[PDB]
Amino acid sequence: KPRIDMHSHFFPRISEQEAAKFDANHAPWLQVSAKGDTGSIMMGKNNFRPVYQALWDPAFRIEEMDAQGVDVQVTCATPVMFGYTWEANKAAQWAERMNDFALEFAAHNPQRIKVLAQVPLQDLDLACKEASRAVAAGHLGIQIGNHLGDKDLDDATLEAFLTHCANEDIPILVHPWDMMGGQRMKKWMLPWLVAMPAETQLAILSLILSGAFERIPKSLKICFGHGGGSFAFLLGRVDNAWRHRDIVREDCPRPPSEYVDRFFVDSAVFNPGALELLVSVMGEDRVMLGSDYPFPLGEQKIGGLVLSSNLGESAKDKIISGNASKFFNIN
Amino acid sequence: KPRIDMHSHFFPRISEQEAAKFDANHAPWLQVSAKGDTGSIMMGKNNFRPVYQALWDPAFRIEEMDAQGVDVQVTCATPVMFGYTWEANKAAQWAERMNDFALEFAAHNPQRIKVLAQVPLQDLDLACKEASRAVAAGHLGIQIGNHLGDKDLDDATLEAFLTHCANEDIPILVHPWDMMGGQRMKKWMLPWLVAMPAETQLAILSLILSGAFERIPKSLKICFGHGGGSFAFLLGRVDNAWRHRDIVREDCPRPPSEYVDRFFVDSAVFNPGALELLVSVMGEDRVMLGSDYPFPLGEQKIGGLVLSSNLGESAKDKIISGNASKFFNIN
Ligand SMILES: O=C(O)c1cc(-c2ccc(F)cc2F)ccc1O
Ligand SMILES: [Zn+2]
Repeated sequence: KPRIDMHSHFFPRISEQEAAKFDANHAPWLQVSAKGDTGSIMMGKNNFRPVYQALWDPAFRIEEMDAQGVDVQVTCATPVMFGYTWEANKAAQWAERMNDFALEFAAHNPQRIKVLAQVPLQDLDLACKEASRAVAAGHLGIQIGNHLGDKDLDDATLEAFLTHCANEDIPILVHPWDMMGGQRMKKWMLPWLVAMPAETQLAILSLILSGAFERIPKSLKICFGHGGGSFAFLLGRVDNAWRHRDIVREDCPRPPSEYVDRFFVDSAVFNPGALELLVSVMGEDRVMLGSDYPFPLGEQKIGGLVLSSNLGESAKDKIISGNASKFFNIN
Repeated sequence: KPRIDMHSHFFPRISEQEAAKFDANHAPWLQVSAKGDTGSIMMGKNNFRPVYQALWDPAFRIEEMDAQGVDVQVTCATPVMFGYTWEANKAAQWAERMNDFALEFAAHNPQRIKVLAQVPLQDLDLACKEASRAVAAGHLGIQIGNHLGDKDLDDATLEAFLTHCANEDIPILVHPWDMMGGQRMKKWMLPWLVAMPAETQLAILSLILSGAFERIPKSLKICFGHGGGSFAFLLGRVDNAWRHRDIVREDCPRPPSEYVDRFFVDSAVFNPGALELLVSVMGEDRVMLGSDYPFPLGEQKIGGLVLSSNLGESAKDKIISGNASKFFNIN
């Protein structure tokens, strides 16, 4: 019974240039002190997010994992690195460099630090090419943002990407990014509190109600972050609309709630009643412990909510380790 | 045990000429078909939306209330009537006209049909004086939309309006409308399944995280539709951000979940487990039966989810009737 944290992020140790050989204004880089504990992600010479040392330092992170009791942590790019709005070839070179950084990071201890890759998702060919390349090099899967502008997961290019990954047994973690709401949610981190769970819910519903799950091979292993946003709580309203409105059944021939056997979520819902509902909707085999480490909006005592819950011990063990080791092929 | 449905809408018998008194191009009017069972909302000469008889005909609505077992229904404007983007004086005159149409609609059976008023929310002084005028004239409260373009409920103008209504014991219903993310949600009722719960959550959180609930007198009676949207499920994630980031705390001087004593929600969450969670979060005193009627009835039952639940019979009575009688002052 290891403990696997399958939701965490890292940021590479990349110079101001290097980073400017791709873009001054938009390719991010890492500015670090001599004090060492402190650093910032820089865009050009702007700032952006001060960052904790465990975001970039694998040795420092291993100490934190020991204190938290985490045996293995899956980690992957922070969304600022995605580069989805870039010229496709530049973005594919970026992705390759980023995925090499990730393996370098995990090389500090590959038995305990696993990595997921990013892909140049705005170009299907380059995206599939990089997915297979990165997995052949030791990534256990791919992490993508959930949409490309107005194209959600039901978009043909995105469905085709999931189908490539399914056909090569490449697991997918879907992360919300580029949040809806435009000019509205500008204070108190409302984007993270409102738009992000809606982004994830939209991604799941897009796959379900478009019939995408009818087209995508059952072999796809896909997991959505942050418990799947509000998906589980709003499922009853979805199922009701499907039963009583033929326009909700136009492309989806089964009740939406039956498609929970096609994806996974992590457990980061931050509430005991929420977790129980979530497990009740997804089943104990489809929730995996994830923490959003090392970000402040993550779970501070990793696995605290699952271990202190009232679920059976078989359930707890699946969530903290059994499911993710099967999902990602970890021993 | 008067079964009360406190969440429903209507649209009046507005002729083209009546609407041309305000805006020949943008004031909506109702073109009832010659057969009388369907109609169109119109703007000028253009067809805007097809509508069903129950929307405009109070006598037919009584028929459906009887079939459904609803003894009293609270109704108020459908959002196309709001007029928030209009010049302020025109919008105030329109609001008074609409609020008169509502009283005329309720006059068909005022024991069983109660109404709430609309206000020209784009002008503080005009909005509060119409609020007082309409409540004196017989309205039991106000229904506002949840946002005015990019201005959410934390906007000073809107906070001030709620304070006015708190101070005069004018209850308030918040109806989500003009949904975010529209260019992405054009099939399968996604605006109502995804954007609408988010809109409601955003409205609750904008009052909390801005500290508006701290400055708004506790006398305010305010209710959010559709169970509060995803608010109750995502509250843990909100608390775990308030704990851990200063900027989530800058204007909210207590943990967000402590404000669940400051508002109400209707019971529309379409799922027993989701309802239990909702009552667990809000308490049996702050959930009110509300259906968003008119909708095609079919096999569905207003209040069926609540009555068939496992809550205390005492709790059901509060949800079915007790809470709305106290909230709106009905006997
Ligand atoms: O505490 C914060 O400010 C915070 C920040 C992030 C975050 C940081 C950097 C980045 F490129 C993207 C992010 F979502 C993610 C979560 C979070 O809580
Ligand atoms: Zn994350």
